[PDB]
Amino acid sequence: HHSGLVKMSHPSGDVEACMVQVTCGSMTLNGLWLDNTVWCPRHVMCPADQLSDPNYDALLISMTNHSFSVQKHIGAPANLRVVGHAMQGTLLKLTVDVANPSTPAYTFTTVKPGAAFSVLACYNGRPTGTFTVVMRPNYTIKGSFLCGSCGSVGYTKEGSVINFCYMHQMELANGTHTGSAFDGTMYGAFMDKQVHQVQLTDKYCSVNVVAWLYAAILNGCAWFVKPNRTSVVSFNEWALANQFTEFVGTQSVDMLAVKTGVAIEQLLYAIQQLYTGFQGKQILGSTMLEDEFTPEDVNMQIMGVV
Amino acid sequence: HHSGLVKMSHPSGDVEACMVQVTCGSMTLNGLWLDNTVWCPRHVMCPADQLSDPNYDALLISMTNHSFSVQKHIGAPANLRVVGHAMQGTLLKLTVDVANPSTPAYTFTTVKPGAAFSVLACYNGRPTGTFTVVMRPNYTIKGSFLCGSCGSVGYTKEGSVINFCYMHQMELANGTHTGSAFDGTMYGAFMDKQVHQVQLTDKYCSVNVVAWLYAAILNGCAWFVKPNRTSVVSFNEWALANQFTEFVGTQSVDMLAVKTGVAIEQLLYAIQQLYTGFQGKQILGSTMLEDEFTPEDVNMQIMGVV
Ligand SMILES: *[C@H](O)[C@H](C[C@@H]1CCNC1=O)NC(=O)[C@H](CC(C)C)NC(=O)OC[C@@H]1CCC(=O)N1CCc1ccccc1
Repeated sequence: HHSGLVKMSHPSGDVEACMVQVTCGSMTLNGLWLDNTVWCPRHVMCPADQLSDPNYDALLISMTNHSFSVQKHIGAPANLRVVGHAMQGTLLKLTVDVANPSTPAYTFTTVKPGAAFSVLACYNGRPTGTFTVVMRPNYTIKGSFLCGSCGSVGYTKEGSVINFCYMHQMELANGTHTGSAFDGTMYGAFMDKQVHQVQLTDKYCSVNVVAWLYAAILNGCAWFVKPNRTSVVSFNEWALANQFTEFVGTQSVDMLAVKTGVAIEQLLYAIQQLYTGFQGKQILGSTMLEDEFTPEDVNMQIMGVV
Repeated sequence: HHSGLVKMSHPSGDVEACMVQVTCGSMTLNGLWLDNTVWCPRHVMCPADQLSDPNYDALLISMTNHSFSVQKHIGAPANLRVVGHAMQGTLLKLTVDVANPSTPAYTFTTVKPGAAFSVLACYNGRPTGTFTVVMRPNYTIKGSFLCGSCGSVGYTKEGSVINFCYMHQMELANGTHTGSAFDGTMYGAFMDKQVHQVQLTDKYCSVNVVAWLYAAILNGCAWFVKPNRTSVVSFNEWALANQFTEFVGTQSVDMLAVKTGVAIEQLLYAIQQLYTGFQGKQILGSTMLEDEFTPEDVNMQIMGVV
């Protein structure tokens, strides 16, 4: 029996119309053109043989408006004249003389651990694929990014409003990925320098494991549900010692509890038991806990509720 | 011997000139006036009788520009006419007919656990005090806020640029505080609703304990330094077992290591030993580890390095 869950991304057309190529010096990558602004990673300014220890303040000083070449290849091609340049954290903010006529309604937001967002993977200003990821508790994502992908963007959507939350910057030693928010901060404690960096431990996202167990119940799979319960406070004490995030309930989780008649505290108890082993059984085709589906994913994909 | 460390805030004058009072119906709090925008917490729209589960989308639709009353009290008083209103996350963005003539150079940024920022505490649009806090690992601050303080702002400063990072929203059960970033997200998993919320465990901020031990050494207090070392990898495994954040070194910590001649790993070992007990001894007047001073504080206040 199939769960009815897939890795679901937003439709990407609105964001496709905002992608451009940015070239500076010897480097090229992707940028995001919104209104009269093009956003891109600041390491486009770095000579390839200095990415280990750049002085970004000095690099920026050394640039003029004409140092940046901005090209839209998709749809109606365009070359955008840069009339101002600025740095915000790890991003460049290039002002251009033409407002993107396809700018969608949008905001900038930061994504939190356990939350899902959609990525539009781009190369040379050309979108090539889309996928969805969950921000991990150690502020990496398990993405799929190759050389030239920097400046690819991640986003959520509320109604018709695109909430941009991620701009790709780098790949870590363990194959995971991280990037910037559009306030210019890197996620987590990472820095946009080409050096090996301390990686924090990952954890299971407890809220998402609960959502997945609710998805199992919604599919008729509930052998792991017992009358036994673990309080949220007791679970969160246990989580600290056992590689789980602390559980914080939400209206989305509550909706799943009401629809199934299974209390959150029953599933917190179940998680504690399942973490010691599934004992030969499967849940939705898995023998390990799944934390890559959110409560919102389960509500939307199984119940049609947004 | 006094360490030379105090809790140091930025001079507040530039931010004082941006504070206003925002009133909606019978609710009032503070806002931040930059250019033609006033930022404030969206719960100013909520009747005191409905704060437990507000329908903020419906509340926003019910408002008109005339629903909001904005006054500047400090300096040259002004009554500011609202000409547009919108909501971003947990903040309102009110457009006013006058641009703040004292708008400083500014950006919006998010602050990370362990980082310090300055707070300007305001009541009824009038600044009353300033203090500094570190963002705790559980995304609370140990502040000093009473009824009417919402909309008080926190910020850092780089050169002449004010980086706004915090707008005050709420007090938690244990007396700590939290708020929003100016992308409208609440810090942590918190929600701007008047209901009990799960409080995540706090942790010691390792990078700041290291800074404080370097401050001790700079002041001639180094009895806890041994040849013994703990690697960053080993310490971080220990940290997860002992309620400490994982350590991620920075250029600022590195400068302290060079100035004192003591390696980070020697202090990581010392922390492990001191956490089991100071053995009746004191460090900079303390019998417990201190994590409220950053590496930058130590560099700036003791060595004069910004
Ligand atoms: C805004 O000025 C004000 C600032 C508060 C007031 C006291 N000190 C502060 O820092 N903020 C609010 O009034 C909040 C409004 C929400 C965001 C809609 N509410 C708030 O801070 O409530 C605090 C109280 C006391 C401690 C606590 O837990 N709560 C929430 C309600 C509660 C739930 C369960 C158990 C006990 C209390």
